[PDB]
Amino acid sequence: AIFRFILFFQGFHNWTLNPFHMMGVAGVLGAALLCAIHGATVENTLFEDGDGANTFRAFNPTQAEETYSMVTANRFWSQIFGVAFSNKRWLHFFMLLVPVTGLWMSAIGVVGLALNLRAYDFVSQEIRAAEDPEFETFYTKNILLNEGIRAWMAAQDQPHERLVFPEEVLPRGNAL
Amino acid sequence: LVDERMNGDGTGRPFGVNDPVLGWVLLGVFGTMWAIWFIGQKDLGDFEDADDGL
Amino acid sequence: MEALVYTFLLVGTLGIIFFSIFFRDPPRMI
Amino acid sequence: LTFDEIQGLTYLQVKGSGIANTCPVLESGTTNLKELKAGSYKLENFCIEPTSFTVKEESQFKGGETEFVKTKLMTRLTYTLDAMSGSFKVGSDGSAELKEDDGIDYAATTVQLPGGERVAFLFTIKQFDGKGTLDNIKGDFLVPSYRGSSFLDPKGRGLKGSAVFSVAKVDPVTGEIAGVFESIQPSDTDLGAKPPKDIKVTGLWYAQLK
Amino acid sequence: MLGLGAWLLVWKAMYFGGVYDTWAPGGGDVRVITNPTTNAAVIFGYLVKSPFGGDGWICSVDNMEDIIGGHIWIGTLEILGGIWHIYTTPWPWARRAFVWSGEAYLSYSLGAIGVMGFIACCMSWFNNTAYPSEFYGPTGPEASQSQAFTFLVRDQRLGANVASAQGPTGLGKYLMRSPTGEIIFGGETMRFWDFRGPWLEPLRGPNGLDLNKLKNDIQPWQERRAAEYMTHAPLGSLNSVGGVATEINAVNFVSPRSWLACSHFCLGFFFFIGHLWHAGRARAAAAGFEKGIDRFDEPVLSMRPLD
Amino acid sequence: SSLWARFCEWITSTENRLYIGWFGVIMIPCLLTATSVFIIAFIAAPPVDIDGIREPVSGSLLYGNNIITGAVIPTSNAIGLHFYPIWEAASLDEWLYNGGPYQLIVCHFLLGVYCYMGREWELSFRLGMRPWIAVAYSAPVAAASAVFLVYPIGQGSFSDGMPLGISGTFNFMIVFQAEHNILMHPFHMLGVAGVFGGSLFSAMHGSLVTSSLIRETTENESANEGYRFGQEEETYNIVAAHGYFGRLIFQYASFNNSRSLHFFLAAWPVIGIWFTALGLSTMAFNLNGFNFNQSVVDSQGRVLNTWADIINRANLGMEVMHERNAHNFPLDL
Amino acid sequence: IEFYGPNRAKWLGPYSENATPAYLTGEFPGDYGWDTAGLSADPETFKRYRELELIHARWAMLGALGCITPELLAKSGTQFGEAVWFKAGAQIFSEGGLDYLGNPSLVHAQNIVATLAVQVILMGLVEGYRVNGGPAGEGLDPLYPGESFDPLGLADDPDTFAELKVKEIKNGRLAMFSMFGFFVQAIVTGKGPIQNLDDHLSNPTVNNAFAFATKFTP
Amino acid sequence: MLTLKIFVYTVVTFFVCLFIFGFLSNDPARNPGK
Ligand code: CHL
Ligand code: CLA
Ligand code: CLA
Ligand code: CLA
Ligand SMILES: CCCCCCCCCCCCCCCC(=O)OC[C@H](CO[C@@H]1O[C@H](CS(=O)(=O)O)[C@@H](O)[C@H](O)[C@H]1O)OC(=O)CCCCCCCCCCCCCCC
Ligand SMILES: CCCCCCCCCCCCCCCC(=O)OC[C@H](COP(=O)(O)OC[C@@H](O)CO)OC(=O)CCCCCCCCCCCCCCC
Ligand SMILES: CCCCCCCCCCCCCCCC(=O)OC[C@H](COP(=O)(O)OC[C@@H](O)CO)OC(=O)CCCCCCCCCCCCCCC
Ligand SMILES: CC1=C[C@H](O)CC(C)(C)[C@H]1/C=C/C(C)=C/C=C/C(C)=C/C=C/C=C(C)/C=C/C=C(C)/C=C/C1=C(C)C[C@H](O)CC1(C)C
Ligand SMILES: CC1=C(/C=C/C(C)=C/C=C/C(C)=C/C=C/C=C(C)/C=C/C=C(C)/C=C/C2=C(C)CCCC2(C)C)C(C)(C)CCC1
Ligand SMILES: [Cl-]
Ligand SMILES: [Cl-]
Ligand SMILES: [Fe+2]
Repeated sequence: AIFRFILFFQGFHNWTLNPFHMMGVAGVLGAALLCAIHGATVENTLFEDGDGANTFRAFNPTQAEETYSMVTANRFWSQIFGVAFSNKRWLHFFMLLVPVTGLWMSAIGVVGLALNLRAYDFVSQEIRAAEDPEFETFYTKNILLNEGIRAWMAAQDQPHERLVFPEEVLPRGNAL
Repeated sequence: LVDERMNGDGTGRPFGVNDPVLGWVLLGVFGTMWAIWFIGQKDLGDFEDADDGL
Repeated sequence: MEALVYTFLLVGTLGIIFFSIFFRDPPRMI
Repeated sequence: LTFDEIQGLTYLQVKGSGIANTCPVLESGTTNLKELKAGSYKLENFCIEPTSFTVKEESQFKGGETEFVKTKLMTRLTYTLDAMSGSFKVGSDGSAELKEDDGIDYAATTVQLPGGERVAFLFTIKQFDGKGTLDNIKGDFLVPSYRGSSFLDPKGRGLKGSAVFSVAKVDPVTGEIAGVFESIQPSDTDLGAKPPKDIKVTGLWYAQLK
Repeated sequence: MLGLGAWLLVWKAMYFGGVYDTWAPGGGDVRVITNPTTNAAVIFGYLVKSPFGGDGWICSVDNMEDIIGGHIWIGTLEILGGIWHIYTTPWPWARRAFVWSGEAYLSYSLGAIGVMGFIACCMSWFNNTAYPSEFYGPTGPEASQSQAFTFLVRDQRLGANVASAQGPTGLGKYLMRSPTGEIIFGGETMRFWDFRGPWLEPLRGPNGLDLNKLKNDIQPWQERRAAEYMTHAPLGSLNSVGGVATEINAVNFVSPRSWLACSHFCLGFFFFIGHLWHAGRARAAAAGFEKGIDRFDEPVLSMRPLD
Repeated sequence: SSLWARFCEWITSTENRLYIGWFGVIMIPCLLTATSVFIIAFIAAPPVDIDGIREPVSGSLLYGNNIITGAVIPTSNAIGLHFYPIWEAASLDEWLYNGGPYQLIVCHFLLGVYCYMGREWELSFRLGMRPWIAVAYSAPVAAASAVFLVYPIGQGSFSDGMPLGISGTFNFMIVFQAEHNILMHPFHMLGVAGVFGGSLFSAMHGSLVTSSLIRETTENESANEGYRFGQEEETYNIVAAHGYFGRLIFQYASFNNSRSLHFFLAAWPVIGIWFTALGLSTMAFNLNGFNFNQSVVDSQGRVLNTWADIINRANLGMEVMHERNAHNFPLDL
Repeated sequence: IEFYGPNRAKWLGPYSENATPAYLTGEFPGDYGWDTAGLSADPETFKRYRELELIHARWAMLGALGCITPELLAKSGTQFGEAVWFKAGAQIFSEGGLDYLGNPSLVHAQNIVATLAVQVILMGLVEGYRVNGGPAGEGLDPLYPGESFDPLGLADDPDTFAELKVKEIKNGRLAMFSMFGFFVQAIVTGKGPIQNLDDHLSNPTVNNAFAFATKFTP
Repeated sequence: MLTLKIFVYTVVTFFVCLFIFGFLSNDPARNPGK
């Protein structure tokens, strides 16, 4: 049913073109990035305490030392990527700050969609495409596809409207 | 025809080579790089059994 | 008209990327 | 190559070089105009090569006179109408009566103008009747439709040209006839939304009497 | 041992019964290879040809003569390599280039076998010579070519023309051209015009599809193969329901080519990840810091800062 | 001394700032080629026939597209899987019409990112770390290669690859849902669990470490000046943080080892992304998603409807409208 | 040193008489011991045979490379008249003289007796200078001079130059044996040698040599 | 276009030969070592 809700937004609201949803996916997917980065960095620039190669058995939980070389990981990511962190206060605070910023900036757009202030069609490309026929951008294909969603799924999605479309009314595509 | 083009799609030629002029450049770069490496062999580690492994 | 605004914004983002990479404060020791 | 020189090749040898987009080159058969007997013949493989696509640029830069402009092809090797046939009489003194009914008679190609403007157009010799004597074999053809009536416009809504043949080389034995070819046809319009453009096509051709 | 394994296949082709060719006329048939083509300038073409469309890599193999001749080459070559390595030792340009340990030997083999898996995937999805269409089913391009040929043979015998039938947009509904000038089918098999199957090649002439042969020379077994391939096109599902995702539960069908291709692609990609594991770990263990940075001797605090 | 020895010493030095290494000689020029083609083609590319049906498609900024709708158009379907460089074309007004720069940029970008993964191995070996950063970086490489290389090989055309643009990405995704039903596929749900769990674990660890920072500064200045760089003192009380988490949920779902916690952070989203990387490759070869059409049947034999029988209607609505001017024969798109 | 000494790599492996001949034990490059006829029992005879062999070697290298190179170039992309070293000499008589590299704007050589005279004069000069020592180097070693015509200077170390001696001799013996192969193929098949290689690689079992085994029948 | 094609093959084969003869040139000893 969540899938029906997702296609409901995709075919009625065009939730795709919402910049608040762009913020949301940036926050979610960057948090999923930075989790993997930090996990594959910290236990990889690890120190030398045990004897065998099983490095999990060489950690005192009551420890006053470190367990990963901050200088070495800084030099690593500085030479590969360019900018690299130097403050592991700020690192974990940035891991805190990314996905909540993404989810709040998605919630604001869900509010704006609840009021039916959707990120539907623009002005410029539409008034240009009504005049000049051969324009055909992916934008003007997504709109002409979302119309095909909304005219097919509605007659069984919402029966309280009490509408039965004839087959001539439906967007056919000339025998695809 | 109307225009001029190599017509190299779908042929099935080794290394995509059409002219032998195009074919000589492979060896002309490979041999000179090999020769520079083989000169640079002087300042490396050559040995009987001094092997780099466990 | 707005294409120049688009291009100016993209080039300015790339410029801030450039200055962030090369003209940072040096991460210094103890 | 010639006709047997082409058909000696295999499909693995034709595939990938552009030999398929050619008329077979005819041998020395010039000025054999008295070596032409009569009969209600047909053609075996009536192929026509184009070699230059020029467009009448209606924009003015000199005065009230516009010429034809050499341009570039756009799609790929997508020309040389093939396997055309019909009914092809040779008369008394050289009066050819050439009737086209079947075969791949159409090819849709796009072509720029210097100025960065694309123009699509058909290349159609559908249903041509050329009745002439070996210098200006004239007659008209059809430009049926650039696109079908069942075409969807991008928001889900919704003639005759000139053609002149010629004959240069004649095989007296097998009836292989070469020659030069010219035509002028209109461009595509999107149903009156854009006014058409005149397009001249020059080329060669080839045919085998039977 | 691998050379004798290849010569077993060579002997089975050359002397023992025979191998099922899919290019014999009148349908596929088991035949005995008499002249395996062992031309070096032909067989070492396929190893060098471009891995893209039209050209193709060694998946573009077509002849059983070429297959068995290449196996003759491998049977000679591997025996020569065995006699080489039993009596020779590695030379110093290879005694310094390699990491000589236990896990490293696994690391090389994992990357090799991952490449083997990718090549097997692209073999089993595209080829119809070594994986015949009568046994494994039709292939990807073969389904679309079979559909277009079936509807052309359908609509030819009713009155409409096969040549002048202009489609929706000007291009040919049934017959059109290639990018390189040949005459092929239309629709969406213009991405699949590189297809060469034995039910279609006798209808194919010098310029491609001979219009005279499509008028006059259609075979009934070709009609049957074309009628069944569009029915059993490879359109699976994980719950084994044939057709598109927008199809009712009609036919319990998934092609075996899909299972072979997907399974070997996943099982090659994991061996690639295993190679990226072990080739790092082996050189790190040979270096001496597979267990972590030592706290006393640290390689960073001797170097310069970068500023 | 020698030229080659001095050149190798320079190229495997660790004192030049952006490291190069030996994979860098393919990582650097090839990605600079891809970037320098992409910036030009995002701005001034002429319209491209994506369909092979003589309909060019505008994708660049100069022809009435903004930053969202701007995209590099993929190659035409008549071009197929054929390798189509500049030198095989007729002109540069003919190469750009038939899907030019996509074929160049994709084949450059893939060779760039594989050598970038090799470089991430190489600098770790040059410094003396343990070498497993490239194993974690193998996941988005697989996710890029599945949509740029594997899926166009499976569909037989470079048309169905992902268009290089924001508004083109979604037109890839929706038509992929139409033809393949990606949501009803168990690999994709594992990847959704991967990305959501990755966000959860990142926010959770960044909460539980920042909540245990030892007071070393005042309350007027920044709370980030308490960490002097390159020290040996553990700035977060991991004992107190683990005790707080154990009081919060469970004592047997402990993960008291910091190294076990970091292995779990390194292995949750990477294995999450690997299963979608396999899932795209399986759907490339037409091994479809799930299908629950007409499952719930009453005692007579009539057909009831479920949420699967609504998603079937939505996918029919997408399918009878995607590629509106090409499809004539009733299947195989 | 493996290459020369009492334990060099002899000319039959374990089967090389279990001993050298008694008049040569190392001390010179290229010594394997193959003098079974015993033609060099006297040391001055042996020195003359080295002084002859090394010059035949250094000519045989150039004679090999000059008989490979035009069959590569003309068959690849150029024009020569005829590139095969049969008819490489007959290019003066052909149409307008010998166009070097197939270009009638450089040398364009005629007057074959004048070319013969220039060859006789210049080769008399250099083959007298090689014996006595003249300009661009005084005569100090008849085989290994090592002076301003050797500009790169690799013969400074004794041991590396001692190895390069053996490399030059091994390449020399190979070049001589190959040129003898060129001459016998030139007598038998009458075709170019790289043409013979391209004919052999097409069908190695039937175009071997034994197809040309009944040509010289009485 | 052939003038371009010689140049592209030249650059590609230069970088690939630099790659291969780099990794043959004593790689696993340019580490911090033991
Ligand atoms: C232990 C095995 C072993 C054997 C059997 C040989 C064999 C030989 N090695 Mg030797 N080698 C061996 C070990 C090694 N060799 C070498 C390195 C070398 C070198 C550098 C050389 C040799 C040479 C020789 C030859 C010395 C005698 C000779 O001149 O042939 C004379 C006898 C024949 C030629 C008979 C050949 C029989 C054949 C069937 C004749 C064909 C008949 C035709 C039909 C006749 C044509 C008819 C007419 C009318 C036209 C001989 C062929 C010499 C050589 O081959 O020069 C040409 C030489 O220069 N070897 C090394 C590295 C250290 C070895 C280590 O194991
Ligand atoms: C499959 C089994 C196998 C394995 C594991 C090995 C392994 C090895 N061989 Mg080997 N060998 C084999 C089969 C095998 N060989 C066979 C069948 C033969 C007979 C032809 C030989 C003949 C042989 C010789 C003569 C020598 C080796 C050597 C070596 C060692 C170093 C190899 C090296 O650095 O070059 C790796 C290869 C290269 C660097 C080649 C360049 C790679 C380019 C990029 C590709 C071009 C290669 C080729 C033409 C491929 C075409 C392109 C395309 C199809 C991909 C290594 C232990 C050397 C050694 O010291 O051992 C004694 C050596 O001198 N081998
Ligand atoms: C664990 C799961 C698993 C399973 C179930 C399979 C199953 C299969 N794999 Mg496979 N594979 C796997 C994992 C798996 N693989 C992995 C992890 C990899 C690495 C990525 C591969 C790599 C791989 C390759 C590279 C290939 C297969 C192939 C195959 C198929 C046939 C097996 C075959 O040809 O034997 C292989 C045979 C041998 C190893 C030995 C045979 C040698 C003998 C001597 C030959 C017999 C001689 C003669 C013909 C018989 C006697 C005649 C005599 C009278 C003369 C089969 C469906 C093949 C296939 O059909 O491709 C689709 C194929 O090409 N797989
Ligand atoms: C110009 C020819 C020539 C000459 C003068 C020499 C001279 C010498 N060689 Mg030598 N050699 C040659 C060519 C020659 N080489 C070639 C082509 C090869 C390769 C097969 C070798 C391989 C070789 C080895 C492996 C060894 C020598 C050795 C020697 C030295 C002592 C043997 C001796 O007395 O030779 C006297 C030789 C002659 C007087 C030449 C006679 C020429 C006439 C025409 C008869 C030849 C007919 C011929 C055998 C027919 C078949 C030809 C075909 C095999 C090419 C001496 C300095 C030994 C040594 O210590 O090296 C320094 C040694 O172990 N040679
Ligand atoms: C017609 C085509 C036009 C193409 C134009 C190409 C434009 C792009 C070129 C890149 C310019 C920016 C980098 C230059 C500065 C630099 O070298 O760093 C300065 C340092 C200083 O090094 C030091 O450099 C010294 C030399 S120097 O005097 O200082 O210059 C040296 O002596 C010393 O050993 C060393 O420590 O250099 C290095 O660390 C390594 C040099 C190579 C690294 C630069 C290449 C990285 C480019 C990234 C590519 C990916 C980007 C993808 C697109 C977004
Ligand atoms: C070798 C070639 C490959 C690398 C080339 C690419 C390098 C990318 C460099 C990123 C520059 C961003 C600088 C952040 C500003 C900066 O300099 O950060 C600097 C910061 C330094 O941390 P410190 O420890 O010094 O901070 C100390 C405290 O006092 C304050 O934090 O580093 C980071 O935190 C890394 C975060 C990188 C996050 C990058 C995400 C950016 C996404 C891209 C945004 C632009 C969109 C592009 C579209 C046009
Ligand atoms: C269609 C068929 C396709 C076939 C493709 C063939 C691919 C060939 C791949 C070769 C890989 C070689 C691996 C490195 C080999 C290597 O390790 O080098 C090193 C090796 C010598 O090593 P050493 O340093 O130990 O030498 C001994 C002394 O130096 C010890 O101090 O040299 C060779 O053996 C070269 C072998 C031939 C190599 C080819 C010949 C090179 C010159 C030819 C170029 C002509 C120049 C013309 C100028 C215009
Ligand atoms: C040691 C011994 C020992 C025992 O005891 C005995 C015995 C056995 C007798 C012995 C052996 C011996 C031998 C084997 C020998 C051989 C030799 C030779 C063959 C040489 C060659 C040698 C050879 C040589 C020099 C060669 C040379 C060549 C030349 C210059 C060439 C020239 C030329 C050229 C460029 C080209 C042109 O177009 C022309 C010409 C003019 C033609
Ligand atoms: C039967 C068959 C055939 C043939 C086959 C064959 C004959 C194969 C072979 C193949 C081959 C013959 C392959 C090759 C391989 C090798 C390789 C692929 C190499 C690679 C590289 C490497 C391994 C290296 C690496 C590195 C560097 C870069 C350098 C140094 C060292 C190192 C390690 C660092 C044919 C065609 C008929 C088709 C059908 C099937
Ligand atoms: Cl769309
Ligand atoms: Cl279709
Ligand atoms: Fe962590």
